[PDB]
Amino acid sequence: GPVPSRARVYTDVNTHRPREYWDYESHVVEWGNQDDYQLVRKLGRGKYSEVFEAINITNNEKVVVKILKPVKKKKIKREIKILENLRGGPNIITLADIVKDPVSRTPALVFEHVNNTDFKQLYQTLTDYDIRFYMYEILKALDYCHSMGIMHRDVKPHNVMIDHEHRKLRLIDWGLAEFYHPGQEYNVRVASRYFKGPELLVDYQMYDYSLDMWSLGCMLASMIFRKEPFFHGHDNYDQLVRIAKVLGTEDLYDYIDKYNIELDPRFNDILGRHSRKRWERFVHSENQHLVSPEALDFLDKLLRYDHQSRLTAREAMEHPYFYTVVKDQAR
Ligand SMILES: CCC(=O)Nc1cc(Nc2cc(NC3CC3)n3ncc(C#N)c3n2)c(F)cc1N1CCC[C@H](NC)C1
Repeated sequence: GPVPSRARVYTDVNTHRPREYWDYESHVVEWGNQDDYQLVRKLGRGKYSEVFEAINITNNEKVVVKILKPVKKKKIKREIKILENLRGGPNIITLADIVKDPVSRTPALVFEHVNNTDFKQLYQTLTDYDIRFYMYEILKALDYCHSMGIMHRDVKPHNVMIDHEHRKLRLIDWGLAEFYHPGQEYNVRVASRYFKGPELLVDYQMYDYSLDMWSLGCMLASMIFRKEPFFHGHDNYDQLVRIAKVLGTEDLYDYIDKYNIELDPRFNDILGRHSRKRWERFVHSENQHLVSPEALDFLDKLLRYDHQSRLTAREAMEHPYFYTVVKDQAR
């Protein structure tokens, strides 16, 4: 079979907790009053939810309501517990309340409102410093949630809300997040395609927090190279090909070998043979002001096939790329 794997850090954190911390199916839900919230306007939809701006009529606070479509109650309980567990943590969205929508008898999660700048307009004006700053802020959230035994599993631009005016960032959408347990085999059908770690694409199920760091790598790549998304595959197979054409097939094959991964026979024809490319080839006059030796060192150490060898969020936070950010935060 496949070779087992444990997280390098925060390995046993959930084991040393009370059962109720991670055994979310046990979580009883205390419903708030649905009439405290009046829907203003629709903000977006998804396969499994519809998102609205609403006003909390009690205190006139703006709020964001995620009316869930029919999903497994298990997964509702799971998102709620994770949000409750993470409440107050750095750059983590606050779950303000939970109500039973009248026009669907469905659960609706009520969230803090972030006055978010649109990721099209923002990822164009971002200076080198801004990218470093906001990457540092994201890492605070990833390290915190990972230290609390949870993996987001859907890190990507659209799940990061940024109020540029107030230099304030919230990692949102915890609906795919899960508790890390050593030895557990997780679903690979998570995350969005351009952000899927190799482990997902080759069906290595015994993955961990390091998954989030791959996704962060993908984000960083696109920000510094001004290519959204950076690995732009047509499907899960081609996605791994896109990666392979950059990271090379040599390390991919070493990776499948190390963990004795059974590789879908599909892949055997389309992966081919590819050198690992030097990041300089993605550098052009238009983007160079964002690319630096530091940025490339940091990126290289996020984007690794072998999940065990990627930076941990805390290691990432210690990288030279953030030195000016860290000094400025202490002043
Ligand atoms: C809570 C909503 C969720 O988890 N995801 C989601 C959020 C938004 N919009 C915003 C927009 C703002 N502020 C801007 C108006 C000024 N804020 N502030 C806070 C929060 C939160 N949380 C949020 N969310 C969206 F437009 C689509 C989705 N999606 C799209 C992908 C699928 C997903 N559910 C599975 C729903």
